[PDB]
Amino acid sequence: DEGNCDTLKEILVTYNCCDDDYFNKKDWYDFVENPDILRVYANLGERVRQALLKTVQFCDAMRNAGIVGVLTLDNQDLNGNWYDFGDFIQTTPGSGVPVVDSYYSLLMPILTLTRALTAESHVDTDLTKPYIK
Amino acid sequence: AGNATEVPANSTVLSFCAFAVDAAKAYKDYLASGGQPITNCVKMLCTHTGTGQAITVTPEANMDQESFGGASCCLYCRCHIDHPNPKGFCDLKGKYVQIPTTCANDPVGFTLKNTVCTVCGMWKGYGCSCD
Amino acid sequence: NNELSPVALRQMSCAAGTTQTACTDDNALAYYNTTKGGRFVLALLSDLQDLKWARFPKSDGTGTIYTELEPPCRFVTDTPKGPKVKYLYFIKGLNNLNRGMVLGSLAATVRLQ
Amino acid sequence: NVTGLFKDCSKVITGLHPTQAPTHLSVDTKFKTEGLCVDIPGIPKDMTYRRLISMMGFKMNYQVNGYPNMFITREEAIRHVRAWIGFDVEGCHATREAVGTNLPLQLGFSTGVNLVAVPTGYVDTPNNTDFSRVSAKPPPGDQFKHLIPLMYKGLPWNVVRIKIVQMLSDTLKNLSDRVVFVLWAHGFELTSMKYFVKIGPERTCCLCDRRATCFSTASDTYACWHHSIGFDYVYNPFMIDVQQWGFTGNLQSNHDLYCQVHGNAHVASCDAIMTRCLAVHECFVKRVDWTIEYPIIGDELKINAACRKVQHMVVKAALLADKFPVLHDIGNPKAIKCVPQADVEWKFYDAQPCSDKAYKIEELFYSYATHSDKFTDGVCLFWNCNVDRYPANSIVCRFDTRVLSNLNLPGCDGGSLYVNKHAFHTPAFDKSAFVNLKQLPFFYYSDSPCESHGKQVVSDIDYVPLKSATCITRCNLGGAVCRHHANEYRLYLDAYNMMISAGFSLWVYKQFDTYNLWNTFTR
Amino acid sequence: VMCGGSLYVKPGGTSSGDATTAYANSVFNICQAVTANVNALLSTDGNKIADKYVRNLQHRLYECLYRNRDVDTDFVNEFYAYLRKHFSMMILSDDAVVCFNSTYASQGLVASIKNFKSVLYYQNNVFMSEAKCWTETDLTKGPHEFCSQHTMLVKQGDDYVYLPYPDPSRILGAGCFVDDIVKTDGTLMIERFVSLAIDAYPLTKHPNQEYADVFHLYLQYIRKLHDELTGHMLDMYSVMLTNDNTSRYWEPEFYEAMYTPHT
Ligand SMILES: [Mg+2]
Ligand SMILES: [Mg+2]
Ligand SMILES: [Zn+2]
Ligand SMILES: [Zn+2]
Ligand SMILES: [Zn+2]
Repeated sequence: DEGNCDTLKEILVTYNCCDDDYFNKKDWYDFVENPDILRVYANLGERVRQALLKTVQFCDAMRNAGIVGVLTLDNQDLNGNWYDFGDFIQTTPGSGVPVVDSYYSLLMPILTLTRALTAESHVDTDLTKPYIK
Repeated sequence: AGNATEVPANSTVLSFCAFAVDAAKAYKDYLASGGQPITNCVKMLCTHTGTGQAITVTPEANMDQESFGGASCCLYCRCHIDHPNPKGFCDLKGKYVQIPTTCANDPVGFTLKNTVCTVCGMWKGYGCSCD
Repeated sequence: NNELSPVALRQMSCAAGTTQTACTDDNALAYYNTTKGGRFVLALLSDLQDLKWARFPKSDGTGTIYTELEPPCRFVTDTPKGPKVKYLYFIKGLNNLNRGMVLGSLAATVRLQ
Repeated sequence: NVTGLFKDCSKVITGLHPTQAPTHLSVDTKFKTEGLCVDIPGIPKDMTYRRLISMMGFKMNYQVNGYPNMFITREEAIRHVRAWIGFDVEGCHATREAVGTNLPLQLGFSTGVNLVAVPTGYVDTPNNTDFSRVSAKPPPGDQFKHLIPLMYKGLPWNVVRIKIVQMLSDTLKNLSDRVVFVLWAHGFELTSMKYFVKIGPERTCCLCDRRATCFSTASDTYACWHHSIGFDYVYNPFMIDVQQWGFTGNLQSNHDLYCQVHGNAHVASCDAIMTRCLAVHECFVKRVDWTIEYPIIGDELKINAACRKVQHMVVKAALLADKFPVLHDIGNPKAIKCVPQADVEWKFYDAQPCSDKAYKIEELFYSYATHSDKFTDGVCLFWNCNVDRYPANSIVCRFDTRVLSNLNLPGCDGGSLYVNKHAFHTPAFDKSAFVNLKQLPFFYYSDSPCESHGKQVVSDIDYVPLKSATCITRCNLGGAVCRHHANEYRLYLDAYNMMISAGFSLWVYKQFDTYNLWNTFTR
Repeated sequence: VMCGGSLYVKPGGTSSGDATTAYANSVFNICQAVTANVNALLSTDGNKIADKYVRNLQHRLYECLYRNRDVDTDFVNEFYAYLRKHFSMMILSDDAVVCFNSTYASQGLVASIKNFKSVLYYQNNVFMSEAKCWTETDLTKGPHEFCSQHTMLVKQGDDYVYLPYPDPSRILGAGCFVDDIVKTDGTLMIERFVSLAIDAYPLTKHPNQEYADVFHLYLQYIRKLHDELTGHMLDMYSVMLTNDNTSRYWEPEFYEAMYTPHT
């Protein structure tokens, strides 16, 4: 809601997507008007990708160490590092089932809105290298 | 709130001259048809000694002329209309004006008609060194 | 934050005078809190100079109330006929709350200079 | 004493230095020594002060020889209908840098137009006065809440005055050569008319000859209604005070008496329309005068001649069709026979019997409530009379009030005010009146000889090929011409169409039929 | 797509000319409405909910959305019934009108405009500006505009019925500007004026005044056309028509018949 989108503004200016003076360019948030907002949003793709990779690593370790617990969104800083094992439980090692339903299901739209997987098209997922032929 | 400003003996004149298109000729026709001239002007107090030059910074009368509050003589400044000076303000707002005590009953009429000679600085006819 | 007087004080004309009998006829302007126990009046508004008594019949109309009055309040409301002096009469012995309420109603209702 | 005219509204308390104070009452009092003024050099003249000057209570009733009156009497207004336009204004109060005066905000006219203007007022400066924009707020009245959003939708004033001149110009260019404003709360409207009015001696247009009613400040030139583009001042309006005419409470309750049409959608044009509706009632719903005249604007005399022709023809045809014993005329103030020769008994009635011919013109105010069972002999004839439901025998001709044209002007209450010569006011139109009758179907009856050359009968009268089935004028069989009859039929058809397009509707008793006219024809 | 004279590649979105546009648009519309209601109900705090049944609904809705895996017919049924009681909709293709509880909406138990804005943002990639979403409180005068018609509540016969009325500038424009130079000459084409008047009728009941004058102007025009046509016919050849039955076109009951429920 453009009346109080302040936290969003803070995230964007913090992670060097755009810089503050941009937000006075009225209609900055519109889509039909000002299509540069697409690039501005796209600048978060790399960080969103790192989050997913780290979630996979955690799910690996969690199955290996025999732990059961539901994964949620609000237990992950914007660097991927998890925390807050509030109600995880125990089982024999190598037999723990992490639950990742709500996580992915809610996260989904952001993946295409921010063009997350755009790294995959490079020579080796390395934003500096050229495109695969 | 505010402060009252005009006495009821001026309403017709002021209205009929604030709606007109030629305020000067309107006022002249008003007088010329049996009208009562404008009359709560501010009246000064001085020595009746100094230059005859009416337009002045400080009341400077002679034994004959009579000092008046300038701004309260410019009809334009009085009805709250715009001035015909091409640019762009009345001059009598700020000064004092001195009118021959004879005609100095109607100040606005005199201010409209007569003018100061640029040389002698006095009214053309009351008096003028020029010729 | 805190609002002072969500207010329902309508207006009446009634009787008033300088003494209990000098209360003649229709010349008073009463503000009345019509409470639970009958129409309770608070302030009186007139152009008459000063009046020591108002006279209004009871809620059942039996007796006409003998209510001594404040020294009138001085102020100059305006109408198309220019300035207009009026006098506001408080029933002596009124808390600050009812004063404030009556003043709010009147001042928001009627224009002054 | 004092007045409220030019009453200052600034909040500062100190008076003015005499050399910049417009009057002897608006000076400060340190200089006031025994009604006189003395300059005290210990204090200098200010060089920045901005005092708003209220502009109410104007009071204009002068007598100069070159200038025309602005408030006109009742008769001079009755004469100049066609030119009436309502007027109402809404206000707003000044807020911060001044208080105690109102500024015009929304303007409304009899036409359904509503203009909004940014609040502006007349401010002073140490050098001159000034027309600038000032802050304001709506009245605290609750019903005035429909004014809160309007305070940010205004227009600069010059746009507004140009629009006003243009609206008036294309409302009135084909009717009058002036404008008279009808108004109620006279004072505030006169106050508002400072913004776009200018008065002065009578003048004639440039590049046109009619009286001039526009002024341009830039070029300094006048104009009529037609040639007025880019001009922004009305030059000589006229006015009228309806409430002056002896009325009591607000115009809402007064109007509410008669007209149940004009509701009150909360604007200003609504008040304008109500005011004009009331003014029309007060002067016209009475009986029609015959001494008042009006110029023709225009083409009217054709409509009149057409009405003559159609009346003559229709009445002659009805008589020769049914042969009524007695002709109960109604609503005719001048006992003049429409068809000139008719053996039928010919009455005359009226609710206004003249002096002479009163013996002929019996007093009679018809109403179906009562006289329904009285004239059950012969047939009536309601030419342009206006009653309630007509008796089942009649030949009514009633002006429909729904048509549009520049001749009939809106009146009260739903009935409109036709204006040809002497203004006729007709009540609203409805169908319940004609519940006994049926629309007269077109026809054309003739009865005379034919062309000539032949001047006998079958068959030596000149025929041309007109094939129409309704010109009932034996001689006629399909070639049906006898020239005379043919071009006469053309003329009468044109006239009938013009009449019935002007607004008039016809009706006849249900018994009518055309064939019996043919039956008459067989000789 | 064969735009111009060359072939391009259409990226996505409908092609508003296929065999089933209006219906698929209706389906998509209902989808967005339901999605907004779901987001509204799920994004509200639970403890603030007063009614026990509604906390049961929200709780089990989160269940059936994420915890469950396959359908549960009874939940779908009772939720659909809930929506039919506190959201009632009227859908033509992408053009909706909603009659909804107001206090529920205020509390956040159904969807208001803000929810639609958010949903369109993240699921349609557009920003719905609030200058185009009307709102109405008093149910007499009806929906502010639907299918580009306005509604007015008029007393007809002996009861109070609703009527639709167009936008007058539209009818006048349609009258003045045509698209072929034989659609000009009113003489040949009086039929389209009849159709236009049929569309313009309900203006007559408007409290304004220019509005009714629109309809009456159209009627008088039709009369003028018929008169000049008979004139022309009599002129070029001499015949006069035998019978017309056209007089019913310039008289205002033939038109009002259309809005009287008995056919
Ligand atoms: Mg109103
Ligand atoms: Mg008003
Ligand atoms: Zn000046
Ligand atoms: Zn000189
Ligand atoms: Zn002209």
